[PDB]
Amino acid sequence: VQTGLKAVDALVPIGRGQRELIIGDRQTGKTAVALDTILNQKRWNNGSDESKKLYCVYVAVGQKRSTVAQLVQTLEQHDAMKYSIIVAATASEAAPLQYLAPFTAASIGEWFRDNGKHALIVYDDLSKQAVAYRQLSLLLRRPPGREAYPGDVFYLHSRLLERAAKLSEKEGSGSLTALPVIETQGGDVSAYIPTNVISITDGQIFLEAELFYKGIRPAINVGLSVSRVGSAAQVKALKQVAGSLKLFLAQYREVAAFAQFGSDLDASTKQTLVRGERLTQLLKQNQYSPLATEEQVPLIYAGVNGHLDGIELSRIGEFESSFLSYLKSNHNELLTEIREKGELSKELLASLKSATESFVATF
Amino acid sequence: GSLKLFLAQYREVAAFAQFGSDLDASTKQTLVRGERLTQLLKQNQYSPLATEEQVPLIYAGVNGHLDGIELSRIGEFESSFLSYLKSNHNELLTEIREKGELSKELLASLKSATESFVATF
Amino acid sequence: DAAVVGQEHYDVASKVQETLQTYKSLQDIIAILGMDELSEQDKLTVERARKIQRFLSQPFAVAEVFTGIPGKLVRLKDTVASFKAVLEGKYDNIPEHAFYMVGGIEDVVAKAEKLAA
Amino acid sequence: AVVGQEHYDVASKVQETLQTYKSLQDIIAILGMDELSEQDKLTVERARKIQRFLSQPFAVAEVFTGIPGKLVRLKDTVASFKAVLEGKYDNIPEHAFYMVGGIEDVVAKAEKLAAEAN
Amino acid sequence: SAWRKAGISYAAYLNVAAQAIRSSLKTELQTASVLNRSQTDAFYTQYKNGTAASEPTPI
Amino acid sequence: SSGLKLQFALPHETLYSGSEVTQVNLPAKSGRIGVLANHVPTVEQLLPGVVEVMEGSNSKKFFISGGFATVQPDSQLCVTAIEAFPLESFSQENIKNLLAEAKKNVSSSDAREAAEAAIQVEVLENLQSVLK
Amino acid sequence: ATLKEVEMRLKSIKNIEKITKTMKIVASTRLSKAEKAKISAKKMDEAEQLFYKNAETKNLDKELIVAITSDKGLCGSIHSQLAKAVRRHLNDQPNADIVTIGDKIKMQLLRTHPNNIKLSINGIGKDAPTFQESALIADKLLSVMKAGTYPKISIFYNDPVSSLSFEPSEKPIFNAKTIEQSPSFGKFEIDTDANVPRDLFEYTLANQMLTAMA
Amino acid sequence: GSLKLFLAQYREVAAFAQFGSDLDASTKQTLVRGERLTQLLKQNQYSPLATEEQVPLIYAGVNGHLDGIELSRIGEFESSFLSYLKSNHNELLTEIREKGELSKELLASLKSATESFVAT
Ligand SMILES: Nc1ncnc2c1ncn2[C@@H]1O[C@H](COP(=O)(O)OP(=O)(O)OP(=O)(O)O)[C@@H](O)[C@H]1O
Ligand SMILES: [Mg+2]
Repeated sequence: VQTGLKAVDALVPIGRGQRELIIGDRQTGKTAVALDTILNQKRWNNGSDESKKLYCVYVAVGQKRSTVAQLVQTLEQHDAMKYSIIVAATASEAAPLQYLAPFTAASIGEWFRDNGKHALIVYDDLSKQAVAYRQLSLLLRRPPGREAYPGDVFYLHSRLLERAAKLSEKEGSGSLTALPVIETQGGDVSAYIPTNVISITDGQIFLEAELFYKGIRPAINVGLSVSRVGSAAQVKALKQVAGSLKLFLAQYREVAAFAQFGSDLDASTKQTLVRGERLTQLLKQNQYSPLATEEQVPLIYAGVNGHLDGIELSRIGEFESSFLSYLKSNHNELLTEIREKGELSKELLASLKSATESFVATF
Repeated sequence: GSLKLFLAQYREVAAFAQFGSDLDASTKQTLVRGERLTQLLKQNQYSPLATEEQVPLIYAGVNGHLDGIELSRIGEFESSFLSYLKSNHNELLTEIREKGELSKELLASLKSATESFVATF
Repeated sequence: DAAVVGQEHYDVASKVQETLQTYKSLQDIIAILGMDELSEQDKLTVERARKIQRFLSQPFAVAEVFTGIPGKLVRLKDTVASFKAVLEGKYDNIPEHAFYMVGGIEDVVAKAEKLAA
Repeated sequence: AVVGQEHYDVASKVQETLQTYKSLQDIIAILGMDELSEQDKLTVERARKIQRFLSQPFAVAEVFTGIPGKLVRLKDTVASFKAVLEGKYDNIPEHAFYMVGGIEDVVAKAEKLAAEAN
Repeated sequence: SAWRKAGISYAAYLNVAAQAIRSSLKTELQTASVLNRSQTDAFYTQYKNGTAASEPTPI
Repeated sequence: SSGLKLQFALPHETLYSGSEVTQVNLPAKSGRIGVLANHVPTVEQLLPGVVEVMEGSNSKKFFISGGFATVQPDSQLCVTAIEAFPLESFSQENIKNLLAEAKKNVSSSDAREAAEAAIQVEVLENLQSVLK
Repeated sequence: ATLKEVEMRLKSIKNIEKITKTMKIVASTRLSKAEKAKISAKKMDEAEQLFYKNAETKNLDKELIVAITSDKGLCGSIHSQLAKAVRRHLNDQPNADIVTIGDKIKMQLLRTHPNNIKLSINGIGKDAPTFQESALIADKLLSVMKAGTYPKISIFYNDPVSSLSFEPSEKPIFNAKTIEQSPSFGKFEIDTDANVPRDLFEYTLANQMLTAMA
Repeated sequence: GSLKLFLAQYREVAAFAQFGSDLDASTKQTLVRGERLTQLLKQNQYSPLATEEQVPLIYAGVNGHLDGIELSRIGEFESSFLSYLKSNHNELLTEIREKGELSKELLASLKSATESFVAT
């Protein structure tokens, strides 16, 4: 499920039928993840093949009207409403409405799933849903549990997320992906509601405000963000250059304290810092600007090998711009072969390397 | 005026000198005064002090006339200084009391009354 | 957003945020190892982060009885132009206390000169 | 205005000293006394001496301590700590302050520890 | 050209030649080891009998 | 005991240490001196000149900054200096003239700083003769 | 003790651990980097000291005292151990003035004897010392201090016996006047024309100091 | 006597000198004797010892005879010390058994019997 996010499709790959959770504090970039995902679907939905498209179903729960009216207005200015379904459940509406919203939208997408297609549904957010449901339950004088949530609160989300899956060939090969959104209170993933959701989903895209402030946007904590399906649902074209990218970043977080000390650091560890600074700088992707796999591979391949280490850590941004435009004019044949084949043969690996070293040289 | 602000800087410098590193003239100057202002504020129970007795003390503090005095001295200094004014410069105490403000003239006399006492003993 | 406040406005605002963040990130080093241990790029940033931080303070005509200083209203057009200049290091000579409780950028230079007297 | 001016001052000094030891306790477990300043390091030892000195053998609890009870008068107690504050016993080891009755017994116990050293 | 008259100690007499030599070679074969070897940021201060001190100056 | 053990070391690098040498030529205050296997114990001050360690094979020659030289009774010469300089492949004429000329202008500058210039002139002039 | 106070405090201790745990490894690098400056200063030291061996140059029958220290902290018990050794040697000759090298050690002795101190140095604990800096420091000791007149001069430095133990060390610095009265001097040819003894003092004082700091 | 309080203060000075810092003779002396007692308190399961057998072990600890003894030999020493009494000064064991108290005379016979063993 190509989200068009480099830090996602490279690090935490999402799969048609998977349940990936977007957990994070307020104002972290949770919606950005999903929102970009939808926009990144114009690459296939305006095509001819159906088993390739992906219809998007957004479930607004507990959000003011002003927000929805804007959220909708953004998808239009990008031509995304053509394949998006909005199930609005504003905060002013009665509690039960905010209770049925997720299930209502659930069915809508299952339709696509049953008929043998692909549908992406984003619950934003389940946190608000539970609050609504808690309200009904308390007013009805039902037993109060941890944090004033009735015992059937877990049965609620478990009976919702399990609805999305990947139907077999006999059933129609249809599929329903779920991206539930949970809002934590100061990073407290130990809370009741979050613990329930995190236990049911199949991976998290943890986001931290801190990482956001530094500049790393979207602030996706590679350390925590995980995916149980992993490569099973990731393009081999990117898998061949991503298998190693998780390694360097891993060792970078361990030797991140050294970066604060003088040059007295040995050369071995120093090398890690050179990469990490740049590899982390590449993941920084502006909002509303999804990139296809054909454009991701070239950037990851140049990063992993270390053709950017010689380049200043200030020019990494413009590097992506001028590099992509280069390929699309001199090596367009390479990009298009990666888009169609989805893999990188020994011939391409050599052709891609030669084209990179050439641009880095002239740079 | 910025006395409260200054005591804020003191705790800022007091915490930073915990490191055990030497301090320059600036960070030690304010550290010297800030430490004594905190000692001047200490007052015994059942011992309310008039306005005419608070102004003079705070005056000699915010300015820096106590910097050149040992910490365990600030104690008796307060009582001694008061007895000094009540005996000699009592006219000033009477103006501060009634007027409740400080004129260009009152500052002059008050200034000289302070320095004159520092020189004593 | 760039498409709202202007491209220039966004960049300047983002730089200020990143500066104040690293500052707060090095707070564990400035007390445990001092300011000397920091790198040349770090010390230069840290100083600036302290100037901008104090430069964010502004005297309100409403709380004039608290600060004693007359209110000051800064225009957005001048505001952005002020930090921009400070982000470029055009005032690395001016003292920090010259940015505390100050309105327009002109006042910073005026204040820094009035103190020197 | 009741226990006397001197008694008030001696007591206060004991508190301040004990307090300063507590406020640096965090530092002690992390770094140690090596990082403590000259002035601070002297107050700790002195403080630790005052704390141990606070202990007192109880006649009722003799079956626990194995040491005969020790009854100390208020008059001698004040002079005792006051003498410790003045720094007139900074040579005596801390152990000599542990479970000790009268201040005289401190110097007595300090001397007994000299013969036990081998 | 007297050095022990109005010049400096013998330690300094060979010092000036140490930097002059180290700086009379190729700029390519001049490791950073030699750069900082000629660099110093130490200041001296004369003190009195009463903890007093003189105006700080560079070595 | 045959030969003489040489100990040529510096505050940054040690070259020879208990190594047998045939002959050595190091400039002294009194004047140029030479030493061989058995030599009378002499203690002289070394001046900014040129030293050359000789061996049965071709002998190498390095430029010395200065120091002391002492020949121990047990036939052991000890050379102590600050910096060292290889044959000629290390120094450059162009790199010397730059500062050299600037030294004459140091006499023009304040005497406090010109005092050290006079000392540089000498050392620099000798560098030219090393070119040979 | 609320969940928030424990969560915030527990988090700041963890940061300290990362700061110290990395400080150690970084220390292991500066350790080997100071071995090259330690071995090259000892081997060279043995070259000049070999002369004093074969030639007795002991001192027979006002004193200058120098203490080699740094200015940084967090080094364990280095500013206490040295400040204790100098303290003992100070009880025998209190008149003897002292010139410590380090604002840090300064304050240590500046409390016990603020009189003896008449000169201090700052900015050396940074990187490894070199002869360029060492000879320059020894130079001021002869210009404003006038160490040439002092009959006997003593130096205090820390001799690393092991990576887990140190030993405070002291080594005398014989002056020109003590080079003449050297019992074994006649065995060495020398011309009383180039102030050989005079120029040996101004040089020995530099090297010995460099082998002490390095 | 005062063995409990000593140990109480032991952990305070022991956990205070575990930083590596150097201490004086007073604290160090108490630190050496504390360690010996701590190891002496150790005991395997299913190995109950008679009071008569316990009395001797405690005596040595307080006196300091163990201090000189190596730390890794404290265990073997206990099993070897008991055999020394049974093979030699058995009379002392039979006296502490019945009587259950150490007279002023048996106290001396015991001291001369342990001191003599510490030396060998
Ligand atoms: N990838 C990105 N690049 C630049 N800016 C971003 C990006 N993602 C988010 N933002 C910024 O984040 C803000 C909104 O963040 P976002 O809506 O993603 O968080 P959220 O999960 O919706 O939080 P909330 O629960 O408050 O809605 C916007 O002001 C926008 O500027
Ligand atoms: Mg949102």
